[PDB]
Amino acid sequence: IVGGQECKDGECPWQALLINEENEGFCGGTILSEFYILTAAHCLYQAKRFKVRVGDRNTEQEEGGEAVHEVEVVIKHNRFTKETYDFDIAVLRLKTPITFRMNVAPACLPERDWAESTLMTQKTGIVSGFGRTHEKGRQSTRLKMLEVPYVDRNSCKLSSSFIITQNMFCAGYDTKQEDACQGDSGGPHVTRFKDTYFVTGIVSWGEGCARKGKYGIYTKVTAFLKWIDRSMKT
Amino acid sequence: KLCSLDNGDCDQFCHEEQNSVVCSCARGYTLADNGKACIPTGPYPCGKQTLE
Ligand SMILES: CN(C)Cc1nccn1-c1ccc(NC(=O)c2cc(C(F)(F)F)nn2-c2ccc3onc(N)c3c2)c(F)c1
Repeated sequence: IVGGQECKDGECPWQALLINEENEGFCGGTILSEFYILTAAHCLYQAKRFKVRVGDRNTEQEEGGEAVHEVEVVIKHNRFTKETYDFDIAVLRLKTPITFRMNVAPACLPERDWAESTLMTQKTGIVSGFGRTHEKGRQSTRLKMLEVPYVDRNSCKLSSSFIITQNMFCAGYDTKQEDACQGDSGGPHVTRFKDTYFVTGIVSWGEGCARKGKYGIYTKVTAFLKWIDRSMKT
Repeated sequence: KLCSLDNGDCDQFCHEEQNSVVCSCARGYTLADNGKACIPTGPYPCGKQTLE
C-alpha cells in the first residue's frame, strides 16, 4: 500500500496473508468464513507451496493473535489467464477452521444487485495489505489500509494500456500518491455501509503504483458472487 | 424512491418487490422485528471490526 495508514487494532480483521516456504508474504487474501479465503488467481503462480496467516499486523513481532493455516483446496477460476489477467479470482479452503477473535474476523459477501447500486456507487472503498509502500521499494512489515475512490469506468478504460474487462473495475487516484501495489494483490477491497464492511473487490493489478494517470485495477467481486458461493463447497 | 431512498431504511440488503421495500441481511445476521435492522446471530459476525 502506497500512502494511507496503518490498520489499528481490530480494524482490518479480514486481512489474510499468503506466505511462502521462507515464511514471507507474497500476496493478500480476504477471510470469507472460518474455512475460506478469497484471493487473486495470479497469486497461485507466486509460490509452489504456501500457507495463509491471519490476525497479523506487524510481521516483525508476535502480537499473539497470529495463526497460520495450511491450505486444503485451491479453487482457481478456470477462465483465468496471465495474458489478460481476466478472471483474476480464486478461493482457498483451509484444512483447519479459523477461530475468530481480535484481529481475525470475516468480511461480508454482498448480493450483486444491491452491491453494484449501493456499495459501488459510494465515494470510496478500502484496500489493504502488506505490499510495497512505493513502486521501487520493499514490502511493508505493517498492515496498511487505504481509502480509494471508485473511478469512472470510461475514464479508467481510457487510462489503461490494457483492456479493462467486465470482471474488473478501477479505484484510486489520477495523481495523488496513494495506491495499492505489488504484494497487496489478492488482498481485500471492501466497502463500508452503516459500519459493516462488504467485500467489493480483489487487488488485481496496476501499471506501476500511484503513477500519474493510472489507477489500481481490482477484480469485480459482484460479478463472481455465484461462483464464490459454489466454490465455498468444494 | 424505495431502495433508492436511503437504502429503503434497511441496515443492509434492499429489494423492491411490489413497490414495497424488502430488507435482508448477510449470512450470520438475523432480520430484526422491524424488518429493517440486521442482528448478529453469534460472536464475530462478518463485516465488523473487532473490539474484543
Ligand atoms: C502480463 N501482461 C500480459 C501484462 C498485463 N496484461 C493485462 C494486465 N497486465 C498487467 C499490467 C501491469 C502489471 N503489474 C502490476 O500489477 C504491478 C507491478 C508492480 C511493481 F511494483 F511495479 F512491480 N506493482 N504492481 C501492482 C500490483 C497490484 C496493484 O493493485 N493496485 C495497483 N496499482 C497495483 C500495482 C500486471 F501484473 C499485469
